[PDB]
Amino acid sequence: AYQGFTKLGEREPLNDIILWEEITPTGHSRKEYAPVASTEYRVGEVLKADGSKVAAGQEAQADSVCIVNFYADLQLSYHGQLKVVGIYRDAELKDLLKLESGVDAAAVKSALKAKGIDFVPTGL
Amino acid sequence: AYQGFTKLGEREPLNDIILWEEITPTGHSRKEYAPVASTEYRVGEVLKADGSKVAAGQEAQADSVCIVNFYADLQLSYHGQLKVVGIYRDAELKDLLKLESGVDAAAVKSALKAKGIDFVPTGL
Amino acid sequence: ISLLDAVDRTSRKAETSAPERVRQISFPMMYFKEVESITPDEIQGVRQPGTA
Repeated sequence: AYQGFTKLGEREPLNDIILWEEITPTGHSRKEYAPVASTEYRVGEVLKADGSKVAAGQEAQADSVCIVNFYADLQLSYHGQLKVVGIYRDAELKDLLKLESGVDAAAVKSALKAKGIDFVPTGL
Repeated sequence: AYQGFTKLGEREPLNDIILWEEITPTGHSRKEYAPVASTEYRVGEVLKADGSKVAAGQEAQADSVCIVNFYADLQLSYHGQLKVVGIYRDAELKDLLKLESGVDAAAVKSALKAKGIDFVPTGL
Repeated sequence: ISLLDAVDRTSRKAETSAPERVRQISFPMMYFKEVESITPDEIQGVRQPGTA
């Protein structure tokens, strides 16, 4: 283009982080979340109890791991769902986390470890 | 002096106390430990977080039940493995346990019960 | 093996050789494990790259 290039972006994360979860007729490791206004959700980000993300100093309040892509513009998920679903009970997930600036990964994992969540070393 | 007899030894316990456990792609119910120097592990011995055995007064610090036989001088398990492992999460084990001197069996059982381990009564 | 020294003949002197030596060693092995899973969530409504 005008400066030679035109990047158009890349694909959002797919929900392949789940390796093992407690299968149950009504769902066991999944809980619904009311999306916070003007908030964007992607697969991997850690959520607090109210539904917001985890900032610096709030690692011990890690509640769940998002497994949906939510858009604040449409107020809908990428699968046409009204609510955000995260993994909070016992499960095993790939180590493809998504944390904001200043968040301690080890502290966040420790909070989820005590809640039954296990992480597998992924690598590249 | 050959005092009459020669006892070559007694067979170390086999890994058969596991009756049921939450088995996943990875070790959901089993965790790894770094062996402590000059420490011998057998199957059915309770370990603390650091990897040492539970002594008198430390019954509430019980972490896991060892399920492999480790040789201190050889520094290898009886399966040719480098690290000792034990069951710490939810599982059902046989009542046969090897505790140290002056260790309250009931206190150890209650500590492991809270983590998720239950002990089926075994009889003979 | 070693060299041999000459001795006198009238005196019936001689010499001998040392025995052999044996040992034993052991080897452990390395264990590798890899796990993967596939779910409908990564297939539903996903465009194949390179296609419209």
